Amino acid sequence: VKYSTDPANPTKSAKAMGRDLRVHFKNTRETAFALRKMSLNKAKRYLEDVLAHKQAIPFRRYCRGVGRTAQVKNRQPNGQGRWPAKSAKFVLDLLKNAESNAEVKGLDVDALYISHIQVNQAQKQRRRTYRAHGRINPYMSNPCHIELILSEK
RNA sequence: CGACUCUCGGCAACGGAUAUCUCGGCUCUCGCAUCGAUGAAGAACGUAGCGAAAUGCGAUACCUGGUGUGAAUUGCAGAAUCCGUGAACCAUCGAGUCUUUGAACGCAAGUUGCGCCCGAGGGGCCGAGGGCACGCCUGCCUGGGCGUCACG
Ligand SMILES: [K+]
Ligand SMILES: [K+]
Ligand SMILES: [K+]
Ligand SMILES: [K+]
Ligand SMILES: [Mg+2]
Ligand SMILES: [Mg+2]
Ligand SMILES: [Mg+2]
Ligand SMILES: [Mg+2]
Ligand SMILES: [Mg+2]
Repeated sequence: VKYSTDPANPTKSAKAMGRDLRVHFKNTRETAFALRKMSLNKAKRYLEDVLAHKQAIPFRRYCRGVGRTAQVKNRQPNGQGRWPAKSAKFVLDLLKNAESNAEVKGLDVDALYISHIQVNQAQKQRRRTYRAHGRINPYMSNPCHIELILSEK
């Protein structure tokens, strides 16, 4: 499989991938943006804190109508942030896959950082909703593809 | 320096255009003349070692028989067959079978409902199997009426 980015150090890097994951694309894009050059161990602790409501995820685009918390005040002075648990758990699973792929290669888990993370839109799935005056409207999910490369340096 | 918005490029997405095809369609021309009470067209239900549909067939049920060809069928498995009266999800057709219906015909019908007759075969009982609609034609049998007569 070809990712959108080459490792540039293919021997010293590990990758993980997920297609058509049933999690909101807009929520996962912000989660992926919050850990762009993060070290692997700090990324895991950050995502567990998000799961535990101790650290918020900053919502910069796709942010209209998002509350303000003060847990996100650093690196987002307006309080716009949230705690997307499903999008955090899905990324955590990918981080554990790439981590074990690195262990097979023998790269040390320490000094590993996310050199590439990407969320792309999957094909949408169809459901239905009913409206007043006998009308039917779409009721759609927005799944995503997630790509992840860990690198030593 | 960063976020946001806009923009340019590279890669990845989304989507199914374009290109090349085509056991289909459309148009034209030719030949032939063959449905049914000997039950048609249509409808239903069944039928395979594994099938729902389509295709095929009818309790002989993806087939029996004859002829032809001549070694397959296959998705899986088991059987049969090979210098042979002999394989085939083969071709073809003269021999057969052909459930419930339907013009549909004992009477009906949102009913597998309600009758009558004959009868192999084992007085009566049990029978397998089969009959019993309407209109009409020729002939036939049994009849009706002083309608027209004849003789008693
Ligand atoms: K709000
Ligand atoms: K672009
Ligand atoms: K085309
Ligand atoms: K009745
Ligand atoms: Mg509101
Ligand atoms: Mg409603
Ligand atoms: Mg209504
Ligand atoms: Mg067939
Ligand atoms: Mg009838």
